[PDB]
Amino acid sequence: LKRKPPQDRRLLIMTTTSAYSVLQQMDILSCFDNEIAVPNMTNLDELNNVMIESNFLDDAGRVKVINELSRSCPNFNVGIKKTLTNIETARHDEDPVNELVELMTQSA
Amino acid sequence: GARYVRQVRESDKSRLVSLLIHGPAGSGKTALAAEIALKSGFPFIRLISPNELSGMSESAKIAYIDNTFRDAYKSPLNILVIDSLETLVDWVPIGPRFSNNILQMLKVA
Ligand SMILES: Nc1ncnc2c1ncn2[C@@H]1O[C@H](COP(=O)(O)OP(=O)(O)OP(=O)(O)O)[C@@H](O)[C@H]1O
Repeated sequence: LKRKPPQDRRLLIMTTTSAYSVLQQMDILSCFDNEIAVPNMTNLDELNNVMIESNFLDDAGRVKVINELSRSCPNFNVGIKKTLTNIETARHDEDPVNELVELMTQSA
Repeated sequence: GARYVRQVRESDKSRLVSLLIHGPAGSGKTALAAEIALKSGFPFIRLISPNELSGMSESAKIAYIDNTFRDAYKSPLNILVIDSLETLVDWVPIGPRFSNNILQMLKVA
C-alpha cells in the first residue's frame, strides 16, 4: 500500500473496515492518507425517508409507527441493512405497525 | 554526514563505520540518507529496501541479503543504505511477532 506505480501511472485505492481499534493496535494506520467516517441512523425522519423509499408506510402506517416509536423508544440507532431486513420481514406477516414496532425496538 | 564521509575516506585504520538515523515517523529520514550518499561520490553504492523483498520466502531473503553484503567486500570504498530496519524483520506489537533468523543475520552482518 506504499509502493508507487512504475513510470507515469496512477492509482487510487479504497479499503473499508469495521475494526478501527484493531488497526490502531496493529500499528498500521500510517499507510493511509485520510480517513472517512460513516455513521448510523439517529433520527426518526430518516426512518420515515427510508420507509417512503421502500413503499411500506402507506401514509397511515407511517403516522402510527412513528407516533408509537416516538414514545416507545428514547434512543434510536440502527444501520440501513438491518432496517431494510426488518422492513422486508415485517411485510409478510401483520403489515400493521405492531410487527415493525417490535422489530425496531428489539433491534435497537 | 559529510564529515563522517570524509573520515571514512581518509583514515587508514577505521575500516568499518556504522550510523543510525532515528526519529519520529514521517520526519524525512530516507531522503536525507540518500542525499548524503549521493553527494559523497563513491564508486560503489547500494540500497536494500522492503520493496525489493516482497513476495519471497525467508530463505530467499536471507540469500539475497548475504549476496548483497558479499558483493560489497571488493573495491577499496563502499557505501550501503539499509532502509526501515524494523519492517525487515516483520515487527508487530500484538505478539510481539518477528523473525529471529533475519534479525540474527543482520546483527552478525
Ligand atoms: N530535509 C528535507 N527537506 C525537504 N523535504 C524533505 C526532507 N526530507 C524529506 N523530504 C521530503 O519528504 C518526502 C519523502 O519522505 P520520506 O520518505 O523521507 O519520509 P520518512 O518519514 O522517512 O518516511 P516513512 O514514513 O516511510 O518512514 C519527499 O517529499 C521529500 O522531498
